[PDB]
Amino acid sequence: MTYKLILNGKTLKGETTTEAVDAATAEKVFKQYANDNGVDGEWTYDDATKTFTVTE
Repeated sequence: MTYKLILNGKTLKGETTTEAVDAATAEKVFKQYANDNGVDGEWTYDDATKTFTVTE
């Protein structure tokens, strides 16, 4: 299934998508991806829209 991530960094703003067998895998992929971009904040997930949102 396709999961979408919205990035609301103070200076980093963007969005991206990825394929994952379930949301549990999305947490590891987006979390590592966000870490590689130096993004840390509160993580929220919407099962209805399968969209992960992180706010710094």
